[PDB]
Amino acid sequence: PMEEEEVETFAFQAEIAQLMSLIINTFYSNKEIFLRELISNSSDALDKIRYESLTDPSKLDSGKELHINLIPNKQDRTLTIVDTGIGMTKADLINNLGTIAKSGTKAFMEALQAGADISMIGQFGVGFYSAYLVAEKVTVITKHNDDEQYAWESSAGGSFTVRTDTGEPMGRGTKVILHLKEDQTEYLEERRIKEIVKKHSQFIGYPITLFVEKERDKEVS
Ligand SMILES: CC(C)c1cc(C(=O)N2Cc3ccc(CN4CCN(C)CC4)cc3C2)c(O)cc1O
Repeated sequence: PMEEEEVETFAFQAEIAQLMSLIINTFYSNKEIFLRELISNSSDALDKIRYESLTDPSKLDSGKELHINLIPNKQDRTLTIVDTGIGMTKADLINNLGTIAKSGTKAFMEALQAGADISMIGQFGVGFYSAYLVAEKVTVITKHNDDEQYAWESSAGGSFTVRTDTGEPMGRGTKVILHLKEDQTEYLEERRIKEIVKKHSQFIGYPITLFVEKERDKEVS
């Protein structure tokens, strides 16, 4: 008791659940495209707030800088992507992250079943789920103007939660935290991240900064 937090439990829409189970339980080569999908989503969100701001500068009250940060953390085997885009409302999380059918799900599963490369995922409108190629749990923290901050979370298994987040306030935008699987820690390495960004995500119209830890003082190693 004491403190109270709204936390809502949802089932993924049946075909989304079937897709996630394929993604997780089937071997697929060329998983590095998960990063491309995340950066694409950030870029679209950033485009949206920039566009709205042409007409209403006040929409930038919550964060004037439009950018993306990539944060690998070897301490807890996470890779976080943060952007200062338009963010999502509660309904946007619920609609976009699982509760309803997505047009391309079935066809995408049929393509995978035929041997398509996982890279096609983005075209089918289910790109977010590529996170599950590398992560056993994904947390999405989001904040849209005129709404409160929310945190979506799922370790697959057919369920996800949406909670009102009173933690680290983001101002405005989305932060995706990938808890990487043991056989996917390569994505924590600066060398690998740089390689995949150069390969798949060139000319993103916003600065991308990689946070690195290379100067830690020995006295606090
Ligand atoms: C977790 C994924 C999905 C993700 C989302 C965002 C984010 O906050 N977004 C807000 C937003 C607004 C517009 C668009 C462009 N399209 C999307 C499809 N829609 C039906 C029409 C508008 C995209 C987004 C994504 C994010 O910043 C990063 C993420 O990884």
